[PDB]
Amino acid sequence: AYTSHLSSKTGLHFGRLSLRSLTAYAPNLMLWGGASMLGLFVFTEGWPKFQDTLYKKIPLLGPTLEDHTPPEDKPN
Amino acid sequence: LTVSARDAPTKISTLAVKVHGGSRYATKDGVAHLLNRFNFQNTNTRSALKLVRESELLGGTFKSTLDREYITLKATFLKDDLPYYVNALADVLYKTAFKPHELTESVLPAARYDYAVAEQCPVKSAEDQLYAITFRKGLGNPLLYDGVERVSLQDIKDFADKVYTKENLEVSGENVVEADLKRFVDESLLSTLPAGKSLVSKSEPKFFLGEENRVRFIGDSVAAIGIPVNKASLAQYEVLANYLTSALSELSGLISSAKLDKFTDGGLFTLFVRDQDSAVVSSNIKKIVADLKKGKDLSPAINYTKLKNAVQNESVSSPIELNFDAVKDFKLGKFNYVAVGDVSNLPYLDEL
Repeated sequence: AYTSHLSSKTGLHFGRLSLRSLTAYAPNLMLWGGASMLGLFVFTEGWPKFQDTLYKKIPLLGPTLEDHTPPEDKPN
Repeated sequence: LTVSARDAPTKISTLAVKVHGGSRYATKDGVAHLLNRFNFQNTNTRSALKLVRESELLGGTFKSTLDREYITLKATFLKDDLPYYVNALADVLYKTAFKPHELTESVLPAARYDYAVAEQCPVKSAEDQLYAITFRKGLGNPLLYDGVERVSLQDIKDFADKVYTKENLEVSGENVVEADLKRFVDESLLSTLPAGKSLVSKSEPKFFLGEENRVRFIGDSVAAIGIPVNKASLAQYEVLANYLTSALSELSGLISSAKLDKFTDGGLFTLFVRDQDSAVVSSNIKKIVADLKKGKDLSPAINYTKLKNAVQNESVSSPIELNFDAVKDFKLGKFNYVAVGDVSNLPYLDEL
């Protein structure tokens, strides 16, 4: 036929960020969240509270981190 | 309001609204160029940004071309959205904004760019000189705005009200269903345009012969001869232009360009000889004018110029349908001469 009008909606946006760009970006945002969580798992490894809660629960690297000094050669 | 269209089984249509509103009908120097650069700006309803950003998604572009006679508003599109472009050309003709901030920000820089580009070429400078000394106040108006007289915004509105009138333009659609085009041009604003008079005169343009102009120019040097021709003598100078452009002539190695500009009441045959150093231009155009004042047999170029005329004529919407059959001989009479560039070494009109 013949089309006289261009039918379009105005999208959803907050000036710069669009909903379309947010949905296109969101899984890589989840990947960056996971990458930053691995970065915190690196830079908090020596923390013995995070070792006790998290890193000693690991199967192959968990009992590796804990020490085996008896309470006879520890001064405190 | 003459609507014509030539249907075809293809995918792309072109629409063209041709006004008789080029530089020939300009009241001041360059109003036609400024209106042409003011064509596809924003309207009273739809902006110019909305025009481009809707027409791209529909699939076609626009282009306003300024001629020596017409102003052509062309619009190229996929076939199945013709009423959008009919209504868009209608909105452009009927209701343009003509805002002063649009004059200062878009139209004046675009016209200054067009004028700088056509100023850098001495062939267009010599063509404008040859027009302006063949005919004086008619076709010899300047094609482009240069600012030697103050063209204001109100003058562009006045010239547009004079020129964009209902009996002055013609709608022509290549690859358009013509009955559909006539239904869409009506029920639009082309039918609500003012039915003014047509500015096409039916008389002869009152030419002048033997005039000579000289323009200094830093760069290349061209020398140009130019003959105003009438309606009975259009085919002969057509076969002459294709003879000197063609490989039948012995002067094609010397001639840079040779073309006949045709109008509905006459024409101008313009021959340009352009080179870097003025001695080559001098020797070349002395040989051109001597071997043209001595006669030429334009009988061999007839079947060649039927071909080149059909090639050039299939693009345009208004053919003039020349004869090409009674043309036998040519001998150069009087002619107008411009010299652009190293102007103290290009010859004068007496030495030719």
